[PDB]
Amino acid sequence: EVKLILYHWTHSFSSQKVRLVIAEKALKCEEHDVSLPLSEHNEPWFMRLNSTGEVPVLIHGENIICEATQIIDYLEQTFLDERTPRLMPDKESMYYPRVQHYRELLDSLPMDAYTHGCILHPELTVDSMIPAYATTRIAKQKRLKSKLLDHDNVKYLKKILDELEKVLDQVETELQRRNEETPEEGQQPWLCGESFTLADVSLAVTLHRLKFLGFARRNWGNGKRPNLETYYEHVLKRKTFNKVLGHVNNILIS
Amino acid sequence: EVKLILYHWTHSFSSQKVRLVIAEKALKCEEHDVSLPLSEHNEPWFMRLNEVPVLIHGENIICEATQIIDYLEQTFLDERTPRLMPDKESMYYPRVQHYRELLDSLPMDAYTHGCILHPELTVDSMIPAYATTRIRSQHDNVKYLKKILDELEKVLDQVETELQRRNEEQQPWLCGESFTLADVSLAVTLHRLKFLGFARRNWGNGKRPNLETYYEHVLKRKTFNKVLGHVNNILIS
Repeated sequence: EVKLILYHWTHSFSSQKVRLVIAEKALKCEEHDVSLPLSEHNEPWFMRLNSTGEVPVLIHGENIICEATQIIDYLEQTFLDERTPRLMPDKESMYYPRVQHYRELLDSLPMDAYTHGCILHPELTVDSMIPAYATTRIAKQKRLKSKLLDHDNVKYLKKILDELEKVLDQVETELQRRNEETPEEGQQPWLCGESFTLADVSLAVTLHRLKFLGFARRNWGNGKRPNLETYYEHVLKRKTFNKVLGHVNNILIS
Repeated sequence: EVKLILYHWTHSFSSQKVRLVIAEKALKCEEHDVSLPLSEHNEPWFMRLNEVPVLIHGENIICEATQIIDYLEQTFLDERTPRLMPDKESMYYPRVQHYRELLDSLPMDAYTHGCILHPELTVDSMIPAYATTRIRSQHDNVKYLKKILDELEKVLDQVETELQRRNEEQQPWLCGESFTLADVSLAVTLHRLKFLGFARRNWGNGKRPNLETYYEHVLKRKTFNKVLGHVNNILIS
């Protein structure tokens, strides 16, 4: 009866998680991309990534919910019709702690800082999908001030990239357990078991954004984290992921 | 042609502050009250007071009252548009910001629950008595409420003296001659206190007479009356 209304920036990381959850739950939503093809400074979305989409908002009848995690929690709790896929196991399920654990672990990642780091310090990326010209966009004194900021911001970026690796280690091990427990003839499982969950939305969208930023090759591929690599390949083939997010890394598409 | 869009609950304290700023700044806004006259439990708005408005303006999405209001002040700088804050370097800025922050720190949520839970502490509450009997069958139903009311007295103490300076020095407002964001915070605060039955305990009959005079001036202001004239009326959904 009451309409679902979503205001969002299509390319923002948060909007991607929200819109994928909506698609995975088969919900009808009136979605408003408020982002402009070209800004006041005639920039396209991939030159404005630090400007950032930030905060989507859902309106559902009399409820107003801002921010990705809060919106996703509202959706999972509100749409309980039996036709509606659930992205979370029942709170009494023996699988619930595992799913909740990886959901919070992935949602704790500082994605905004990775993106800012990508643009400010592209020498730490490999095959970033953002053009190099987005990066380009008393004298000893201020010189020294900015030298120090640069030193400080690189130590921060390096610290959180190491933390990302430790998180992706736990994920790789978890996916090894799924690999071990699944026959090569069976349908491939997701992160926490056979059903696609909220932890999968977070992991999937995180990996796709790491790819975009150029922090994929340091973290999987070429023999590194092969289960994670296979997972990402599985993600890209998922019909829902492709329908919702198939073009979001494509800078040719406004 | 950027549209200004507001989703809000009319009777929500935070929405009232936002909508009054919009009118004081003469901004055109597409306002959507999402509240329903009756809940699933057939409660009316005055039973559901325990919200988060959101502005959409072109590409910007702003949640919560204070952020929406700061966004409005920073963005609509056309010279025709009244300003509600003086200037970040002006010497009047720190005074306004201080009272804005002081008022905005009040736990309105606690007072409204307390009004309903412990109506013996109210005088002429506008909430029907049967709300007590329903809420009291089933956040903090404790005597601590009197301490939050005493703390309120101290904030209203501070306001009364600030008003005392203004008249000694057209009627002034709290912080000088022009209507500011601190007046917004104060006017909506007083009006809600009136609604809850905590006006007579805090002003009137010789108590805090500058505050009484201030509240009466607020009620006559065209913008306030046009936007908030009915919000204390339980006959109106």
